[PDB]
Amino acid sequence: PNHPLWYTLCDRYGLYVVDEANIETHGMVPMNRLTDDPRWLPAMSERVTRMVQRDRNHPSVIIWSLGNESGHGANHDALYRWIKSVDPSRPVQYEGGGADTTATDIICPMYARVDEDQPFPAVPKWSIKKWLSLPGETRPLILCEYAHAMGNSLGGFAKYWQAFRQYPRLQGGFVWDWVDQSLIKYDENGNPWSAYGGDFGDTPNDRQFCM
Amino acid sequence: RLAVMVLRWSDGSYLEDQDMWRMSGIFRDVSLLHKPTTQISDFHVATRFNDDFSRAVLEAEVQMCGELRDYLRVTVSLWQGETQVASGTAPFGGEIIDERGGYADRVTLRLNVENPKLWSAEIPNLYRAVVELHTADGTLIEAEACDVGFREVRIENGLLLLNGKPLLIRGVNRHEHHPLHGQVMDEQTMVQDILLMKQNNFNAVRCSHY
Ligand SMILES: *[C@@H]1C[C@@H](O)[C@@H](O)[C@@H](CO)O1
Ligand SMILES: [Mg+2]
Ligand code: NA
Ligand code: NA
Repeated sequence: PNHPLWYTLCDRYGLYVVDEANIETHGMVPMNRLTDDPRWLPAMSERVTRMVQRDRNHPSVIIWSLGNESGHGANHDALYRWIKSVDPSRPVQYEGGGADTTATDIICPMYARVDEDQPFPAVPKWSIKKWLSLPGETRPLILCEYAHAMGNSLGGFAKYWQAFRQYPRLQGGFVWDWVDQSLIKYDENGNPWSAYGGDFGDTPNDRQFCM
Repeated sequence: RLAVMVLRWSDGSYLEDQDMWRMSGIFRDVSLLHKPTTQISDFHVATRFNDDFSRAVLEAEVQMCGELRDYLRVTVSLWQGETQVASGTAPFGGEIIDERGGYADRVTLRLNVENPKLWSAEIPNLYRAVVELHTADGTLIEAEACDVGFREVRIENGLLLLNGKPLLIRGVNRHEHHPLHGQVMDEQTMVQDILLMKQNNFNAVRCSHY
């Protein structure tokens, strides 16, 4: 959840908002070790429920998100249903555990390509065009992350937009991402420079992957 | 002496506007069939399966014309080559279907078949079903027959399945056309077409358009 003023500004300037619970357990093995554990359901519920209680009157918020990269666990299904019960006015989405689980109203993969399948075991990234028509699938597809804008990037951005326009149920996506997470450091002469992972003696680190 | 006046054009022509040569005449077989007064007038064969196709029920509905009699029976026998795998015998008289009763001139035989050999384009396993119309005490009145292929065709969850598996149709449309004989078909040409199709990895044909 963002600083409260963000929603006020989005209300007034006009931007559709995905409001997302502060739950990411990416580093667990497997990713859902905590989110499938009922002992962690209380801590998780509060991150979802208090978000909804705070932000539910903002018109700019059109979709709730259960968090990010926390696999798919039974705790997601419970909280998915909690929101659906308290606020039927907004769809609920969540990408974890394969992007099309029982805990999401929207097929919301990250970095599924336009035409090319990536058939990972358990959590494949289908071609977005193919994903829509998988046997029994009926939901809209909006990528929670796509077109990874790292450095000299956005090759093939037009391919996504051609597909979005051609396919009714391909309803766009959220680019990753808006702003480089570089930090300012100063040299011996007081001249500013842009710094990334590892530039603060921080270790282990992941270098420029924050930009 | 038979006399046949064949019209090239009729009101039927309005329903026969296929993209093809417009011809006319007696272009398929003519035959004489002799049936007894008491006769098999129709029969339907169905094959239904359990979840893994390890068990089947062959259901054969048989209809007769002629005078109904208590001594009349139908036997449906199922053969795999020279081996009879199943058989059932029953007198006529279907189940009650409504307030007026049932079909007294029909009977349905149900035959259990364990581990049936399934039909497909990949392996066209066939059984022979023989339908015997007879007196109870053993006098055959007539027999009819057909080849039987145990297979299930269904659409489930958006997929066309054959015996539980999704088909990939390698198909072609085929007209009944011969450069010399026009729209008259013969065994040799048919067989030639089938061998060529299969040799070129086709598994399916559409009877365009008749
Ligand atoms: C589809 C119908 C068929 O009869 C042909 O007319 C074909 C075009 O050659 O289109
Ligand atoms: Mg036509
Ligand atoms: Na679209
Ligand atoms: Na990153």
